[PDB]
Amino acid sequence: QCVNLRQLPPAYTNSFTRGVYYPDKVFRSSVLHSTQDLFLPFFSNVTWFHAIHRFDNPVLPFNDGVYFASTEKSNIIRGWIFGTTLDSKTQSLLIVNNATNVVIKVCEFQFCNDPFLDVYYKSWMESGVYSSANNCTFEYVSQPFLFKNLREFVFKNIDGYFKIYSKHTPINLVRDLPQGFSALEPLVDLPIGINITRFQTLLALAAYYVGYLQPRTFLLKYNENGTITDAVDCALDPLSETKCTLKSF
Amino acid sequence: EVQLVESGGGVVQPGGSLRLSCAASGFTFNSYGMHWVRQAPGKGLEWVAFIRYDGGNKYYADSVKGRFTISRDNSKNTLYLQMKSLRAEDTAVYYCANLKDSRYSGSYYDYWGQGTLVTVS
Amino acid sequence: VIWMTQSPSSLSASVGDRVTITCQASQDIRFYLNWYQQKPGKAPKLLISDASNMETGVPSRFSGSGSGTDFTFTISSLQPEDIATYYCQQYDNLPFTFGPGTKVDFK
Ligand SMILES: *[C@@H]1O[C@H](CO)[C@@H](O[C@@H]2O[C@H](CO)[C@@H](O)[C@H](O)[C@H]2NC(C)=O)[C@H](O)[C@H]1NC(C)=O
Ligand SMILES: *[C@@H]1O[C@H](CO)[C@@H](O)[C@H](O)[C@H]1NC(C)=O
Ligand SMILES: *[C@@H]1O[C@H](CO)[C@@H](O)[C@H](O)[C@H]1NC(C)=O
Ligand SMILES: *[C@@H]1O[C@H](CO)[C@@H](O)[C@H](O)[C@H]1NC(C)=O
Ligand SMILES: *[C@@H]1O[C@H](CO)[C@@H](O)[C@H](O)[C@H]1NC(C)=O
Repeated sequence: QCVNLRQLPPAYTNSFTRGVYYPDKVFRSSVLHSTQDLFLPFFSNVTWFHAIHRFDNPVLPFNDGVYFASTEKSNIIRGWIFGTTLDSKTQSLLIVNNATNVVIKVCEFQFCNDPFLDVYYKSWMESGVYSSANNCTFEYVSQPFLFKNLREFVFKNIDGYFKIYSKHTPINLVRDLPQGFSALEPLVDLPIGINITRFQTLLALAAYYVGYLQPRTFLLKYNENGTITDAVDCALDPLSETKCTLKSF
Repeated sequence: EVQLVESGGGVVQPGGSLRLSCAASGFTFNSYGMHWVRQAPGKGLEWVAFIRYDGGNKYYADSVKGRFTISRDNSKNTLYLQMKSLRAEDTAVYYCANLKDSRYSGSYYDYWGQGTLVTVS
Repeated sequence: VIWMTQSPSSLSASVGDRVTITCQASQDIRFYLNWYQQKPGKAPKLLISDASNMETGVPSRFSGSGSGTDFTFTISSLQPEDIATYYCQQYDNLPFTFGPGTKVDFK
């Protein structure tokens, strides 16, 4: 059933060159391509949350898209909720992973005050996430979405489509994000057609990075295999502006 | 933990101008949009202006539209309101706030400042 | 612009009495109405959002409901600490607007 789990101040880290994804499905190679899209700004302040420290796992704004990343070994983070009022009055998007699969549903979910998944539990998705749900319009099932392992996701909501990008890499850091460039790949395009203004992270009963996308111009460097190996944020500094103008890293 | 503090209030003559600011702390200011609300003595609440988290889109009440400008600086966590061509009718206590909003700004928590008095005479 | 009104503009009630406040919109705003409570010298506090959703920390004696143009705010049993001015506010569209405000006096 629904139970109460619960406010602490935010910490901040730096997304040095993280949050870049392939802007489209067009193959390019051995070329510097200039594109305009919603990307995480370079060297920005990313909010670092500790959901378990006292439980504090707040609802955050979606804005124009969300940059989400986390590092762990136990796989405590299970999924996300995206919607508006996040109750039975509106359609909401529930994305939750388990050991063998991922289930994505859009329904009029009446979510719990402090929603979570139960390791030892109705159904697996219904344990502590919501009390009821009806009028389902979308259902999708596929393969799981989720030293230490760093998992990076970008969530966009454009013209009714909820677009998810992701990357999975090894990490050997404790306090902050890694340096270097790595682009996120398209994961799934979901033809849902709902309003998303806010979101929340679902845990199994924990820390994560949250940033936001901006209308930014980037110069992307594609190697001989069509992989992006670098990028320039054309609105970061005079040096980057010069590099973008001259099309040269 | 969360606070909003207004400053820059004072007394000006009609036709003059006054600039307000609000210092935000205890929360991720740069992820939320912000509102200005004013309340005259003996009167109810009146909404003034809204700015989105990225400092882009700006909205104003018709009663102040064309005279007031809303802006912000996310590197200093400070919200600003620039008041030009002030009238006697603009006398009010001005507040900065993060109003709970499930449609536009995506604000889950409702925050208010202390209020600063702006007098035009 | 959506115009808002409230009735009565003022009411008197004693402790234990049930207090109801009516907020009406000139336009249909579905379920996007906020209710605030203000005492002299302080900024307004949010009690109810989304027409009927209670905020964290708000006493169970407070409630409300409604949809479209006609909404009601209710205090099931007035306490001595509930003497305040209540406001309704719509956030269905921009600009945001507040109603006149209903003052609750102690009888
Ligand atoms: C992960 O989630 C999937 C989908 O909910 C689970 O598969 C279902 O399992 C139930 C039995 O509990 C069956 O009745 C359903 O027909 C299955 N659905 C599908 C699409 O296969 C899966 O068992 C879950 N994995 C774990 C480890 O719990
Ligand atoms: C990030 O926050 C620090 C303060 O801790 C500030 O000095 C810096 O300029 C901010 N950078 C950005 C991009 O906001
Ligand atoms: C189900 O949701 C849709 C919106 O996607 C709405 O139009 C429809 O009326 C809802 N059905 C019921 C029975 O409420
Ligand atoms: C989004 O909200 C608007 C206004 O309430 C509504 O008309 C529309 O149906 C919603 N979109 C969805 C959930 O498809
Ligand atoms: C491109 O792929 C080849 C393998 O076919 C590999 O040897 C080469 O190092 C790759 N180039 C880059 C820049 O990764």
